[PDB]
Amino acid sequence: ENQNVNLTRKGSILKNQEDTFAAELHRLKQQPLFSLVDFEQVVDRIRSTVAEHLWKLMVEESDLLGQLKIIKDFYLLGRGELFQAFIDTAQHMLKT
Amino acid sequence: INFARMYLEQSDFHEKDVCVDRSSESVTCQTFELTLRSCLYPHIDKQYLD
Repeated sequence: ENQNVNLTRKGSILKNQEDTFAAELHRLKQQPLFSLVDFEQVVDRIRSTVAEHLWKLMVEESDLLGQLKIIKDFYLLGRGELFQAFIDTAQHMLKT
Repeated sequence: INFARMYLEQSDFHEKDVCVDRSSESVTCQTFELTLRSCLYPHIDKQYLD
């Protein structure tokens, strides 16, 4: 929700299944006894749906791989020759 | 026409609601603020944008 506040109207992860989970919750309300097992099953289904949509957002929409490559190049010194030249230039500045 | 209006149309004048009851789908009913935002605020925003 916080991302959809800033992100353009990308629908709910559950889209039309949100109402389906609402119906499941209504069934839980209709259950005469609270079962942790059924509640956990429904929660896990919702969790899995949200997690899959989030993964899709992260990999396709949020380009996790590009960011990891950037971190490798900079945080992990992936551009070792570049940082070598940088060190070679900055050695006199950083000795002080 | 005059007599129709005065007698027949006079005789045949047997020319004699938003059910906002959440009880039906209370589980499916949006929050009062959520229901307001989804039913009233979007139309107002559309008219404002136009």
